[PDB]
Amino acid sequence: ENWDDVEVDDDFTNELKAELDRYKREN
Amino acid sequence: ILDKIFYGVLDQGNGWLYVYETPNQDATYDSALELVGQLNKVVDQLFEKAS
Amino acid sequence: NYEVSEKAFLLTQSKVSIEQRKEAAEFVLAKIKEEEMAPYYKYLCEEYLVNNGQSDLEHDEKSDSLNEWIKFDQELYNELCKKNESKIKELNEKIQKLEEDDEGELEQAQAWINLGEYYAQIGDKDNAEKTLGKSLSKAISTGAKIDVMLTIARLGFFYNDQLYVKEKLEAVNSMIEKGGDWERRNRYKTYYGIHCLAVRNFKEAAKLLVDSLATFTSIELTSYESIATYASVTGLFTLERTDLKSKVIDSPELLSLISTTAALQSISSLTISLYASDYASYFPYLLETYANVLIPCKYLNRHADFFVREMRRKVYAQLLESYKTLSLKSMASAFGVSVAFLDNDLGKFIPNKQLNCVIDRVNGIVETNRPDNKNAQYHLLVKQGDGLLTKLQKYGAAVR
Amino acid sequence: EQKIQETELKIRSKTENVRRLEAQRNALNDKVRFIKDELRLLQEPGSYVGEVIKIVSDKKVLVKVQPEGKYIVDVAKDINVKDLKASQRVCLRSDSYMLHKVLENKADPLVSLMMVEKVPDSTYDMVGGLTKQIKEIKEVIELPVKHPELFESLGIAQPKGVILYGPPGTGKTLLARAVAHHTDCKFIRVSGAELVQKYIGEGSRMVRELFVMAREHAPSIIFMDEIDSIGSTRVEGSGGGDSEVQRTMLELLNQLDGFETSKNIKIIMATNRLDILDPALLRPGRIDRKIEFPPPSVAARAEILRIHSRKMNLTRGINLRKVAEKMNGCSGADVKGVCTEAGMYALRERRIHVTQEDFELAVGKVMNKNQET
Amino acid sequence: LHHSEKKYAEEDQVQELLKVLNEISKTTLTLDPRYIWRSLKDLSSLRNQELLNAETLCFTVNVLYPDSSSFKKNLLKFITSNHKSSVPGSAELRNSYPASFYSVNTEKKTIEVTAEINCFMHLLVQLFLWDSKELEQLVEFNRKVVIPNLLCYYNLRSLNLINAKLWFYIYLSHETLARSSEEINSDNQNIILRSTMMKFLKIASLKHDNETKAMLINLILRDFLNNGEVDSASDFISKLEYPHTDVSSSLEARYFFYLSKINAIQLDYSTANEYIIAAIRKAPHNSKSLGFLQQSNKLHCCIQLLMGDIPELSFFHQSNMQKSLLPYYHLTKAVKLGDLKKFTSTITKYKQLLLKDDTYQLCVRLRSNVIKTGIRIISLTYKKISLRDICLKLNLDSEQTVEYMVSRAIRDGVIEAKINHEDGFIETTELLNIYDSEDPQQVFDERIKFANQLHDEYLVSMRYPEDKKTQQNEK
Amino acid sequence: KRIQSVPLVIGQFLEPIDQNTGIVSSTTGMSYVVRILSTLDRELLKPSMSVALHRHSNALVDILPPDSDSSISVMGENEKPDVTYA
Repeated sequence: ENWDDVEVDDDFTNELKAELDRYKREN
Repeated sequence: ILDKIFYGVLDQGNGWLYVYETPNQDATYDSALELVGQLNKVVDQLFEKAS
Repeated sequence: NYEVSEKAFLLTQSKVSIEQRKEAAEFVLAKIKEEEMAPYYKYLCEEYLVNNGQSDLEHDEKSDSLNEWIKFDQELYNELCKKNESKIKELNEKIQKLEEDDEGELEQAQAWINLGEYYAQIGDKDNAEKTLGKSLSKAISTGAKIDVMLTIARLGFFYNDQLYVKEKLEAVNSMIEKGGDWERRNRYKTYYGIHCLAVRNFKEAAKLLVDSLATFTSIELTSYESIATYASVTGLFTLERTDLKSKVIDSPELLSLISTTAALQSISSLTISLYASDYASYFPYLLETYANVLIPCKYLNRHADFFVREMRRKVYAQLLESYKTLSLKSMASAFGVSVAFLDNDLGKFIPNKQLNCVIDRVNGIVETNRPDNKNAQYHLLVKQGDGLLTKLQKYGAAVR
Repeated sequence: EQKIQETELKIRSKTENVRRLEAQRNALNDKVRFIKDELRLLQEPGSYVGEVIKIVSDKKVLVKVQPEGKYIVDVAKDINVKDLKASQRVCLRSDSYMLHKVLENKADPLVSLMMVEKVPDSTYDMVGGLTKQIKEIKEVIELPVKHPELFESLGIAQPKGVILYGPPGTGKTLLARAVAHHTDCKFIRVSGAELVQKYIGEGSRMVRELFVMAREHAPSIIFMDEIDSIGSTRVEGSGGGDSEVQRTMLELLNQLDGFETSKNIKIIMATNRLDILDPALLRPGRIDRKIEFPPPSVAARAEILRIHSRKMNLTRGINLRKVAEKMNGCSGADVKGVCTEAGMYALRERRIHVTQEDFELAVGKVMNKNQET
Repeated sequence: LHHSEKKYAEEDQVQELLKVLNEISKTTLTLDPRYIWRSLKDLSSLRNQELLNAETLCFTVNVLYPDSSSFKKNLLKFITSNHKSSVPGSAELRNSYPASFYSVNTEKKTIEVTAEINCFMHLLVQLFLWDSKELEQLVEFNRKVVIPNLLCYYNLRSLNLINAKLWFYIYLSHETLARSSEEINSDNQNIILRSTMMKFLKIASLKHDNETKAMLINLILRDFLNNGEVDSASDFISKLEYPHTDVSSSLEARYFFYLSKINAIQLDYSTANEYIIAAIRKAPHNSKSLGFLQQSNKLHCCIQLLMGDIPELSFFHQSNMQKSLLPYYHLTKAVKLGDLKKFTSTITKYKQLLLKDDTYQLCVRLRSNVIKTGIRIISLTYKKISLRDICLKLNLDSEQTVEYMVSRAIRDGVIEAKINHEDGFIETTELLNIYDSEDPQQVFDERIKFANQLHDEYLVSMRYPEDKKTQQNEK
Repeated sequence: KRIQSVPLVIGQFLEPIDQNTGIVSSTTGMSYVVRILSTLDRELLKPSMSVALHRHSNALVDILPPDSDSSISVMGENEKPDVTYA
């Protein structure tokens, strides 16, 4: 009930994780 | 370890190991489960029958 | 009528391909000719906006859409009066003759029940309950009791109402309680957990979904793959790893749902990666689960980001329980994430008091916080004192 | 004058503190009365039970003692010597050997399965389902017992005994409790095994206990065991067991109407044949009626399956009339097994409901299961 | 028409007057009329609108008027009196009866009936003033009367409950006059108001009246917060003259609300956080208490943000009053993330709403709590962290600036960490493992007496009614 | 201590009368009125069961279980068999 419902995040949607698939092949 | 077969935890940084006992706690809060059940019902009957 | 609402739901938000809306448009165009969708057909532009909601030829005249088949024409206008005369006016005079001739009692009640189904075909919810209201007094056995609930159940899926539906289903069960088979009982159970997905009740929605059988198919109310998705996917976010082993990954039913329909990829790809403790490939499985399952489904769009983030919190929690510490190169690198993105994931998890751990910078050692001898006699026990202190003196301070 | 008034206000404040004394005094008096009742009850000389026989003009009454014998005592100050009648249960002190108190008058001898209960739990919906079954019970039982003025207005005697007929597996044992439940009558179970002992005098008085108990408890229903041949509880009497006691038992059965002349006593008996018992039982006062349970015909057995379907869990599409046509002559005992076996396959299916396919396998099983051996 | 309207309401007024008249005559029943006077305020307000204003005109003619002849005419003068049978002596309901205040013995001054009649007369006058919203000359004229009359009369235990409700109307009618218009006569009038409260408070302390002292303290503490004088409020609350026994729950909730605002500016929120919780628990949930619940719920969120803790979001969601809680929701998010520009733009638009409740001055302290909370979030989640890693997150100024802000919170034991300048990273000093220590035991010994606190305030209350129960004859 | 102590005897309960008052039957063949235990009132008092009494004062002690052990018609009973399942 604290830092949960309406505030949300406004990140971690698409563009952040979409880049992570490229990092696996860069190592 | 997640299957509750071997009880223990390792150390990734130093490559060490730790000792972990099976029981994690005792029976304490369980006694409060009977008290919260009576105070959420009988207490409601205390006000209704009096009023 | 759920087949129309399920396909036309893709018209709301599509971030991948437009063809998902074009393929789903074929079901809307095909079913609108057999049964009038006008209340939901107009509700398409009146529900969500700034995608397809700006295209209407009737109420407000504008065109913005990725699908041009949602606009009115002269064919639907003529068929609107034809369905009202043929399916209602023609059959209403025949029932009117039965009321004047006084033929039977229960047979006249079933006439308004059968006619009430035609009001759902033309999309009239006001007269649908009015016809069932006259047959409600003559209803005795479950034959006429469930049929009244069927129209109320259509209010939830067809009209998108999570309020007035679940309130009436509890009243019908309290009147005559039998239950019939599992499918008649799932209508009082499985649908109850569906309405709880809107208000976000967490486990309260999945309580009756796990015990529900996978053979439940209501057709117009719900399909076979619809309940298969709501039961299998929601049960993964609720049940912890202790219940995932003996229920989700091993089931006589759930395993047959994803085997028949390969578009799920939830109870298999996610549970095996959690069981094999391999999180490198576990992350991209969430994208295929979020984009191709969670988004296209109707009632799975309520939570949105509350799905994956709860799994992102529990994916590291399983690793913390198996080791007293953790390395940075095995977490922020080997798992496919980065250093800045991992710090943002776990940065908001700790202050919410969901879990406890220790993060380091110079050493880069992730240490697991354990309750040790604290457990429930440290906080919960102290919190129990004030928890029962207020409620005890609440009714005692007012006397009478 | 305010100095006295302000000081007096403290007395009114301390007045409410005096109220704490009443809470402790009442709690103390409860402990005083408790211990005071103990000291009186710590030493108990003991008192036995006896029955009043006759009265004497000397103001001393004769009381019969079961372990000892007839002994005359002195009446108490609160007990009238003239009000004591025959067979009156009273309390006699064992110390001074004098009358103590007067108990309630009822028959309570040694009880082995003889306990008289009230409204046992049964209903006509479970063991019922036949039209003639309930119809014959009403006129033979409900009419004479509940409304004795019906037969008295016609100048005819009301029926007392009854014999049940039918194929094995009736289930009338559970129906006997439904008779006393819906008619607001007490149930009495009579077992001939517990009423017969080898000790001298037990073969008589134990049956006389049932004879005396039926006098005051007459507004009730009596059910007899060991004679039932109809398949509910099958005994069919005993060769050597009923070869003696029958003269001390069946003789007192007719004494209720002839001697006791007590009404509202319904004797429920059953058998398929009269062999070991008295061939003269067919006379009134013993057997007043013969009821025959209709065999499980097509219309009768179809409604029996509808009984179990209410308490059980069935799915849609099940034809209750078609299943009844698949079996042959299944009594109340066989229908319960077909329903029980139908639920057995549901446990292997991990389902809380019995599918229609389980009934098809249940008919082909129980019918062949009962035929073996 | 008009004649039947005057006699109907007066008969109901005397009927309610004769009930409390006979109860105060024999011994002390005063607890009973206190319950009747609770409903008397609501029953009179609804009755004032019906049958016009003429119910109070014939009531004065019925009884004897010590001061009340000219007060009705002055009250009727502002409304442009319409005279119908207005000559005194038109309606006589006495007719020589003992309960009717027998006239011959009254007019001969051989008995004194004025004690209960005059004190009851001033109560009905103040009710019509607040109902009709009559202001200006009528406010000051009645203040010059009642106050000198209370000093002349000697109030017994039952009589102290009469004027106890009159003090609320004196302070309420004065504040509505000041907010309507400001002048030199309004400031000088409040001077006498503050002087009269101190003189009567000493008299009420001798009689030990629970309702009188409860009404005065609530009105006196509110005057201190308007002028902003802590030294006057700090010494007043140190005496603890407020009885907790027979006072109503509505008067208790108002008492705990004042203590929360006093300790708020004293930088001790430990006790103030409990006072704002007790004010909500003691306040009823009905609609008439919504005015108190609206202001008390707004103060609770301000106390939490000043402690460094962030209140739950469900308080701004599941409640039905969240429409007024919207300005405080944006302050919740700005403190978490530590955004400096978000807090400056939040208080700029809603400054107009924060001026009414005077909570905008408390928002000045929130400017510091934005950074103090952001440091606590990163310090608890990250044990060993470098110096420049914090400036890259919250976009601070330099490394020397963040070094001073972290060392500020360790004074009160907030962060509980240490700063190592040689190695150049901050390490958290909390290893937990306090289960073996005696720190949880200090709370354990307190919670033993907390359960016994409700025990001594209860068992006495069982026998309290039982006296009159057992004294009455039972069937 | 005065209710039970060392001495105890076997008896059979028959019918009660008042609170802490009841009629029982002892093994000596003579029936006496004993004092029912303060705990046993109605719902805990069985209509007919073998109970325990006092030697002299004749007061109720405890309700004995319906033991079937006797010298005639002995039915054997096994306690915790050692045979392994399956």
